[PDB]
Amino acid sequence: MLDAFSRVVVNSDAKAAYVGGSDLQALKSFIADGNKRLDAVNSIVSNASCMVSDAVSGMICENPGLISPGGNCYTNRRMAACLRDGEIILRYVSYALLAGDASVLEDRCLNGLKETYIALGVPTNSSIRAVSIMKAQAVAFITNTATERKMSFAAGDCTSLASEVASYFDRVGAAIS
Amino acid sequence: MLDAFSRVVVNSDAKAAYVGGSDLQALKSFIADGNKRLDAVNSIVSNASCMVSDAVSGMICENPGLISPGGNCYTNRRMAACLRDGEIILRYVSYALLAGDASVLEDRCLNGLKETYIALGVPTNSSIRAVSIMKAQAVAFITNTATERKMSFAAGDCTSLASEVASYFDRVGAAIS
Amino acid sequence: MLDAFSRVVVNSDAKAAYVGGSDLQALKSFIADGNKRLDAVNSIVSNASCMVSDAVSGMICENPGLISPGGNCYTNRRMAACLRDGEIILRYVSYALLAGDASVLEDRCLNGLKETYIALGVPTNSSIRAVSIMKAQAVAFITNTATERKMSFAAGDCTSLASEVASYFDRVGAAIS
Amino acid sequence: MLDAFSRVVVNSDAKAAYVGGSDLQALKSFIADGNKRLDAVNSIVSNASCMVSDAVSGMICENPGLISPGGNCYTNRRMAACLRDGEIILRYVSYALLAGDASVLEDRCLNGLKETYIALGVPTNSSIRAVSIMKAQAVAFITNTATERKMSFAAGDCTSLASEVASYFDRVGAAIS
Amino acid sequence: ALILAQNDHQEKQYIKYPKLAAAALMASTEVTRACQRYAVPESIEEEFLAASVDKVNKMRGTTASGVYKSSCV
Amino acid sequence: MKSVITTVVSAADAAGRFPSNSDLESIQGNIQRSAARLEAAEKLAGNHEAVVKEAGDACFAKYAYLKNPGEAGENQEKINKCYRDVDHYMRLVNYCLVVGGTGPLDEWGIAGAREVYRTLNLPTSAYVASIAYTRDRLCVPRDMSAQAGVEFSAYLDYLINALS
Amino acid sequence: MKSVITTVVSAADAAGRFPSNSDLESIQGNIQRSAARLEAAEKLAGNHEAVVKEAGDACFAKYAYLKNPGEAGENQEKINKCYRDVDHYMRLVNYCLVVGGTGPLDEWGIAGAREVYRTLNLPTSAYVASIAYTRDRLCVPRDMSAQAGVEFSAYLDYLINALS
Amino acid sequence: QTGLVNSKFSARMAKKTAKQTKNKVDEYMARSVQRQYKQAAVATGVYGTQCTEGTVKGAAEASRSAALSRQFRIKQRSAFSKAHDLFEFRKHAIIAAAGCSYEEKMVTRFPKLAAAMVLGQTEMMRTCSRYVVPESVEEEYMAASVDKQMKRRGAPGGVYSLSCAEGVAKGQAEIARVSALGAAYRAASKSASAVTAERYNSMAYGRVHFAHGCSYEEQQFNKYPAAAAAMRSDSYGY
Ligand SMILES: *C(=C)C1=C(C)[C@@H](Cc2[nH]c(/C=C3N=C(/C=C4\NC(=O)[C@H](C)[C@H]4CC)C(C)=C\3CCC(=O)O)c(CCC(=O)O)c2C)NC1=O
Ligand SMILES: *[C@@H](C)C1=C(C)C(=O)N[C@H]1Cc1[nH]c(/C=C2\N=C(C[C@H]3NC(=O)C(CC)=C3C)C(C)=C2CCC(=O)O)c(CCC(=O)O)c1C
Ligand SMILES: *[C@@H](C)[C@H]1/C(=C/C2=NC(=C\c3[nH]c(C[C@H]4NC(=O)C(C=C)=C4C)c(C)c3CCC(=O)O)/C(CCC(=O)O)=C2C)NC(=O)[C@@H]1C
Ligand SMILES: *[C@H](C)[C@H]1/C(=C/C2=NC(=C\c3[nH]c(C[C@H]4NC(=O)C(C=C)=C4C)c(C)c3CCC(=O)O)/C(CCC(=O)O)=C2C)NC(=O)[C@@H]1C
Ligand SMILES: *[C@H](C)[C@H]1/C(=C/C2=NC(=C\c3[nH]c(C[C@H]4NC(=O)C(C=C)=C4C)c(C)c3CCC(=O)O)/C(CCC(=O)O)=C2C)NC(=O)[C@@H]1C
Ligand SMILES: *[C@H](C)[C@H]1/C(=C/C2=NC(=C\c3[nH]c(C[C@H]4NC(=O)C(C=C)=C4C)c(C)c3CCC(=O)O)/C(CCC(=O)O)=C2C)NC(=O)[C@@H]1C
Ligand SMILES: *[C@H](C)[C@H]1/C(=C/C2=NC(=C\c3[nH]c(C[C@H]4NC(=O)C(C=C)=C4C)c(C)c3CCC(=O)O)/C(CCC(=O)O)=C2C)NC(=O)[C@@H]1C
Ligand SMILES: C=CC1=C(C)[C@@H](Cc2[nH]c(/C=C3N=C(/C=C4\NC(=O)[C@H](C)[C@H]4CC)C(C)=C\3CCC(=O)O)c(CCC(=O)O)c2C)NC1=O
Ligand SMILES: C=CC1=C(C)[C@@H](Cc2[nH]c(/C=C3N=C(/C=C4\NC(=O)[C@H](C)[C@H]4CC)C(C)=C\3CCC(=O)O)c(CCC(=O)O)c2C)NC1=O
Ligand SMILES: C=CC1=C(C)[C@@H](Cc2[nH]c(/C=C3N=C(/C=C4\NC(=O)[C@H](C)[C@H]4CC)C(C)=C\3CCC(=O)O)c(CCC(=O)O)c2C)NC1=O
Ligand SMILES: C=CC1=C(C)[C@@H](Cc2[nH]c(/C=C3N=C(/C=C4\NC(=O)[C@H](C)[C@H]4CC)C(C)=C\3CCC(=O)O)c(CCC(=O)O)c2C)NC1=O
Ligand SMILES: C=CC1=C(C)[C@@H](Cc2[nH]c(/C=C3N=C(/C=C4\NC(=O)[C@H](C)[C@H]4CC)C(C)=C\3CCC(=O)O)c(CCC(=O)O)c2C)NC1=O
Ligand SMILES: C=CC1=C(C)[C@@H](Cc2[nH]c(/C=C3N=C(/C=C4\NC(=O)[C@H](C)[C@H]4CC)C(C)=C\3CCC(=O)O)c(CCC(=O)O)c2C)NC1=O
Ligand SMILES: C=CC1=C(C)[C@@H](Cc2[nH]c(/C=C3N=C(/C=C4\NC(=O)[C@H](C)[C@H]4CC)C(C)=C\3CCC(=O)O)c(CCC(=O)O)c2C)NC1=O
Repeated sequence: MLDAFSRVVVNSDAKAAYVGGSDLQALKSFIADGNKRLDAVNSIVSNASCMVSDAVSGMICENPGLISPGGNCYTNRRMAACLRDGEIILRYVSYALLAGDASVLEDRCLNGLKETYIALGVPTNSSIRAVSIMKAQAVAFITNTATERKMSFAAGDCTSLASEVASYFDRVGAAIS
Repeated sequence: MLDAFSRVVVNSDAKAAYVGGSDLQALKSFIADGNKRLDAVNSIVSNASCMVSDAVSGMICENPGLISPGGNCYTNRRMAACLRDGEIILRYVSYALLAGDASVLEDRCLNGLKETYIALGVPTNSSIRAVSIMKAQAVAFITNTATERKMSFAAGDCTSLASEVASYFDRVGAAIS
Repeated sequence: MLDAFSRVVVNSDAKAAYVGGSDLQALKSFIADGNKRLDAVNSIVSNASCMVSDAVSGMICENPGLISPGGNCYTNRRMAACLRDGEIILRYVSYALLAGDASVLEDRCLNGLKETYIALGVPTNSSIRAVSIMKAQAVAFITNTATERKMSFAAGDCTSLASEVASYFDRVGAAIS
Repeated sequence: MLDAFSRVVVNSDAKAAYVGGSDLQALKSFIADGNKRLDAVNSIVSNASCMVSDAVSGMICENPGLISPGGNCYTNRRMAACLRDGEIILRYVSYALLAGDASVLEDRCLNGLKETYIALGVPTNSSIRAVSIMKAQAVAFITNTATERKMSFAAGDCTSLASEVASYFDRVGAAIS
Repeated sequence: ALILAQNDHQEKQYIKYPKLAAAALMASTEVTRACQRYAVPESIEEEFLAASVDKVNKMRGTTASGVYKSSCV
Repeated sequence: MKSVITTVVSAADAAGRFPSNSDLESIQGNIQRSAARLEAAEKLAGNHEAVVKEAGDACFAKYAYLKNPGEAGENQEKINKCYRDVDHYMRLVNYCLVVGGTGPLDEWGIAGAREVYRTLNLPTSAYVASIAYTRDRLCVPRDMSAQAGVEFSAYLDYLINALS
Repeated sequence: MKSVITTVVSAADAAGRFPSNSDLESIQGNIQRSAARLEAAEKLAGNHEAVVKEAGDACFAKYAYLKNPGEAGENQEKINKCYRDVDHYMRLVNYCLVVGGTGPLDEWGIAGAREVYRTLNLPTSAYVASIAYTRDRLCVPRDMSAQAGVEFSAYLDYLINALS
Repeated sequence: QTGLVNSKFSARMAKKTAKQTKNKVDEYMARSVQRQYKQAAVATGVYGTQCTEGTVKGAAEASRSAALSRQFRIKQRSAFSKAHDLFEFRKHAIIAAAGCSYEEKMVTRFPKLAAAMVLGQTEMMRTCSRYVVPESVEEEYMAASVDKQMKRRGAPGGVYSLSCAEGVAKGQAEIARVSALGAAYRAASKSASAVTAERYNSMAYGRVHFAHGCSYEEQQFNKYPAAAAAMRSDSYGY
């Protein structure tokens, strides 16, 4: 994979230039809030197994056709697989939030997953909603406005990292659409 | 197109034999009850408009998540595009009942209906329920056993055509799955 | 296509909520800062023909293998197409910056652009360089740091719109990769 | 496997006690010499290519019997494997210096190796003279007392790190001889 | 032809001369091969999606009563 | 064990390479963060008999149904076996503060837990109330330091996410 | 690429597991020692044209036989390609001064380099004199800071350790 | 003309589309990786001891016709079992092609490349279940315990799959006996230098493909590498 450090390397490799002092100030500011990246992604992984139960059951109670007989979440093998990929997508978004770039997302998770859900009969219109509920939950845990659990963080601003994960779940939602 | 008179004539053309009276025994029996079959097809066509309203609204009341957002019959364009193909299936099994052979069905309506419903995201498990209620509505109209509107008919047995039209509806069901 | 107003409507349609007072804050500031968006598009579309020649002359002088005999920018039949696709992308990015959403960019242009440039033999690792020069010009013309032409603007800040068009050329860069 | 931080866990799990103030003096000192330890591994990763050639040719200058026909350095295939496994045990002791314990040696190097070397026709007398000569090459790099190559470092005593690798080499040179 | 004409001289010529605008559509769908006779579906689910609108297109090849018109022969 | 040290040696053994400066800089994270993850080490080890008693009954306060017969809290030696299990777990949480990673919890408490608790009729939701009561009773400047309270709670809700 | 991040994100993906507190701890090492190699980067990037003027002729200092006819450095434009050749390797070690691993080396500088030099007759045993000349040409308070020199020299003799 | 669903007489769009060319590039990397993984077996001019078909003149040709029917049964898989074969071979090849991002890049595109590498990389460092003969019944009962759990997805719900099946014709399965009985002897009568290269590579195979930092699973693999070489991917139902 790559990260936010190696993203400006392979962009400068295309022009074969040394990364001087001019373009590293995007990464000089990145290591200044490297504690903030760890203080944001720790809120996700501590509530990771409770976010996918908050999202799949939020998908069922908004769209009850999946638990109809014959439907995509009716056989108890199938609900076990739907909760299996709830924590795979939440792993790979938190991989990309930790690395700072989404380059781990469209080669190990999002690569071929659109045609896989088409070939399995997975309803992708309700599968956006299971991702978008995780988008509203990861943006609540990072700015600590989650209305059942608050954590202990130093005061400041984290809207720059609230949109870092909000642009990653929508990268998942645009690739399987 | 291969109808019931022309299904047997390509079987004899696989061996180049003259079709004889050992093989017209299936055909002269078929032309003898042809007044019953024309009494059978007319009972479907004269109730054909509400029969797809009897079935697609039967599909919604069994599974209310199709009209839910994220369902594939949610919006008013899509319910119009489901009632449009509610009646194409009933049009193409009245084409196979009048022709006495399902080789107008497997090539002019279902040659590629499997991958069409896959690539559009149409759920396969609910289109079985859209067509199986029309299976139970055919055999109530063939056998004159409709509990809300019975039609006037000449007396006699008609149990073969009810088995034939039910053997057309499962070929719709076994291909779109 | 969809635009920036229709992006939050189809997000509010999947949950079937009304457009409330919390999701309209992204739009009611999109109006007031959208008067700088018309000043952002008009700096790009005024310099449109000389931007696409700035890029592919930068592509030939960095990759001189395209003007090789048999190369992928050898003839004037091929060089007219490389100046054509250089300005198809800048036409569609200027639709994406003007609408504020990337929806019009990646359904008329980018869906199928990857396997097209495989099937023609267009080199990916130099067309990445060609669109990245057009990335570097659009982030120069919007904040008016283009070093041989300044344009008249009211004083203020446009690093939100400078990052939005920088988020659109790498969507082309993620498509053809 | 184990390490140094995991050794005080399994020493405390050997009686199911806790890890309190009794066992922490070896571990609160371990972070203080961690910058000595990370500078010791950086010394040994710098020069691994010659110090296997210092060892496998110093084995030659005291024992030329393997270049004698029928030995173990007569074949150019076999002389690669004496160079390939001269550095694997050097790679495993540099693993052990980073781990603070020789736990990776008794499963990935030591166990099986005596039963290996009987089935190859390995001279066991060549085993002890190879490791003990590069033992003195190892501590010359650690204590910076290498008499044809010097290095820049931070000042302080380092014989505790020289004795820790001296407790590793007599393990692997014992059982396979 | 009014919505593929570029300038207002061309859309004035398409209004006064109705036989010109018929072969103007036959100009644009031959220089850009957007006919059915050049349509190659890449897959079987796109072959069936082509046939979903040909059966609507054959429905104007007959009249509203059901008699075959002279346009499709 | 899975620790900071044990990951990068297995990554270099997978590549067949010496520990380079990517692996060398991982142990640099055990220099600044091990001053705070070991600050909460002896606070648990010096007070392990206090946390087990007034959180082990908080299992039984939320679930008082176990005192009926047929259940797990039906006699006193079963309750004496019950306080041993959360004393086992907070020993393992202290074992993972001193190791840096989540090794001793994974190798000794979580692996195989989902097979024993289903057959022996032991509710894992009754386990998780005793674990999670220690999380929100924890005061940030009083029980330990500020960064140690983030560190000790982060290993605590991993076990909640392990059992659920 | 091998980095500090890209090892532990690939190591945790081997078991399909979440980023544990071990994995956030390795990122903390890539902040404090990141600024040590960062001020070595643009100081190398601001002075890259003067190192290759001293590292170029150093390969022809102790091996002056390259300009003999019959070898692969006989004409002037191959020496200009030889000056181009070391500037790629000094661009690659500028990249690992940013990413903190050996990522842009082991796939872009060593992978295939053992076979393109054996097939085009360029001596690797003489090529490593150009890089190792720059190793002891390092004045640790005059070039840059002190702790940049303990890792910038470590990347260079890694490249000595990779070709030979 | 219109489409084939209404009033036509011959099947059309016989043209090399994008998916056929994607299958055509992926078959060609399968004939390159299986070329390159056979280069370690036949490294000198002679064919090795383990590149053999059979012993009986009718049994060497029966190895191909079994394997030509074996590759049809991977094609005959269900849509759920194809997709679970798709991503699991993606995961086991990044563990195989470990240290390179370019070698990781190629397998994520090409899907039959993933089946070609992780079958051949198992047979390059000989971590297969056929090539290992355990030295005693101590190591054998460790090896006989693990593969019965690997046979536990040959019957997922107690009914057999097609992937575990070896008999395709009348009198077919008896050649499948004696081909593996001769393979068990040739692995036992292999060279002494190769068999201790087998145990060390198989115990290095299981610690990175299935252990993943577990101290217990690495300890049994270092004690019993014969059980490590019986460990395979779970996409193989057998
Ligand atoms: C049914 C129709 C229905 C639900 C079920 C429920 C699901 C839901 N919840 C949110 C918002 C949040 N969900 C969160 C998840 C959890 N809360 C917790 O504290 C734990 C960790 C976890 C459950 C185990 C969180 C943190 C939020 C944010 C607010 C907060 O502080 O709790 C949504 C999103 C709503 C939206 O999209 O606007 C949904 C669907 N809600 C239901 O309506
Ligand atoms: C699927 C992987 C299997 C499991 C699990 C299993 O126990 N056996 C596999 C399938 C299977 N095969 C049979 C019947 C036969 N199997 C034979 C193969 C054996 N012969 C060999 O040379 C080897 C390699 C060591 C093996 C395993 C043979 C021969 C037969 C008999 C065929 C015949 O005589 O016609 C069965 C049992 C079902 C049955 O009807 O016998 C199963 C489950
Ligand atoms: C926005 C997401 C949050 C918020 C974040 C902040 N966190 C700040 C500091 C901070 N966080 C940590 C812990 C972090 N470092 C690690 O090494 C690991 C795990 C291994 C973690 C989780 C540390 C060490 C620090 C530095 C200060 C301290 O010692 O506690 C922070 C202050 C800026 C800074 O100093 O870095 C902010 C703003 N705060 C918020 O208000 C929202 C909710
Ligand atoms: C759950 C929120 C969804 C849903 C999910 C289902 N997925 C099913 C199978 C399946 N899921 C994935 C996704 C995941 N696994 C991976 O390995 C990776 C990437 C590395 C990802 C993203 C895959 C690949 C598969 C196919 C393999 C398999 O079957 O395990 C599934 C079962 C279908 C069936 O049994 O026929 C379901 C139900 N479906 C839903 O309704 C919501 C939207
Ligand atoms: C309703 C009971 C179904 C359902 C139907 C939908 N079909 C949609 C499009 C569509 N439907 C067909 C079926 C039919 N029309 C034909 O012309 C032929 C063959 C000659 C058949 C069998 C086709 C081919 C198509 C694609 C072409 C088209 O647009 O008509 C559709 C619209 C989806 C959308 O707008 O995105 C719906 C909703 N879907 C259901 O959920 C139930 C099971
Ligand atoms: C220049 C930046 C490239 C390059 C371009 C070439 N493109 C060639 C054909 C071609 N290009 C496109 C892309 C573009 N045209 C469109 O109409 C649309 C979407 C509306 C897009 C994105 C298309 C579709 C085609 C096929 C149509 C055609 O025949 O022109 C082309 C000709 C190849 C040849 O003649 O052999 C070239 C040279 N190629 C390059 O090397 C640079 C990177
Ligand atoms: C004895 C084996 C050696 C020797 C070792 C010492 N090293 C000392 C300090 C030191 N080394 C480093 C760099 C190292 N730490 C890291 O985190 C990384 C990579 C990420 C590396 C390469 C640092 C940062 C330090 C601390 C001082 C500084 O900032 O430079 C040292 C001083 C004692 C101590 O710091 O505890 C010693 C004795 N020195 C020798 O002379 C022999 C050869
Ligand atoms: C939730 C909504 C909902 C529905 C729409 C129906 C759908 C429906 N209809 C029938 C069953 C039937 N449906 C019809 C169809 C019709 N009947 C007529 O008299 C007309 C001619 C025509 C509508 C125009 C017929 C003829 C039968 C057979 C029984 C009968 O009505 O005589 C059946 C199977 C037997 C049954 O349970 O009734 C079902 C599920 N049921 C529901 O629960
Ligand atoms: C070898 C050939 C070669 C070239 C032709 C130039 C082309 C060129 N210009 C720019 C960089 C740029 N190029 C332009 C383009 C233009 N400037 C204008 O004012 C006009 C509108 C338009 C020329 C008609 C602009 C606006 C920038 C940003 C900086 C600036 O000019 O202020 C870049 C990207 C940055 C870089 O890689 O250096 C390149 C490749 N450079 C080369 O190496
Ligand atoms: C028979 C043939 C023969 C040789 C090939 C050499 C090889 C050799 N070198 C050393 C001894 C050593 N060998 C090395 C290795 C090296 N030294 C360096 O400066 C480089 C970094 C690196 C070469 C790449 C080191 C560091 C020592 C310790 C002493 C020192 O060099 O300062 C020893 C041990 C001496 C002893 O203890 O008796 C031997 C046998 N000597 C021989 O008798
Ligand atoms: C003959 C020797 C022998 C072994 C070496 C193991 C190896 C092994 N583990 C698992 C099965 C498993 N292995 C683990 C791994 C672990 N579980 C933990 O508690 C740790 C964290 C980690 C060990 C380091 C897990 C979580 C499962 C269950 C999920 C799975 O199937 O992978 C399986 C599949 C069949 C089964 O469930 O048994 C096998 C063969 N089993 C054996 O029979
Ligand atoms: C290793 C972790 C660690 C701890 C948990 C504490 C140890 C500790 N202190 C208290 C005890 C206490 N803890 C608090 C603190 C608080 N109570 C509140 O209502 C506030 C929310 C919060 C202040 C921030 C108070 C006020 C008491 C005394 C009252 C009580 O809980 O019995 C208790 C429970 C009752 C007891 O046994 O005394 C424990 C286990 N020290 C440590 O080193
Ligand atoms: C069809 C696609 C395709 C690939 C993706 C590669 C993958 C690949 N590489 C090698 C073989 C090799 N692969 C490498 C490459 C690397 N080793 C490293 O240590 C670096 C991290 C990495 C560069 C990124 C090297 C150096 C060899 C030869 C020695 C070895 O096997 O390690 C082999 C075995 C053949 C042999 O033994 O030579 C295969 C299948 N080859 C292909 O045909
Ligand atoms: C890389 C070099 C390379 C080779 C030398 C050949 C290796 C090879 N594979 C098979 C033949 C086979 N090889 C396998 C593969 C396996 N069986 C298992 O149990 C494991 C899961 C997996 C790796 C050992 C299978 C399933 C067959 C067909 C059935 C069989 O004969 O075993 C045969 C025919 C002889 C026989 O086994 O009966 C040969 C020579 N293939 C190669 O790719």
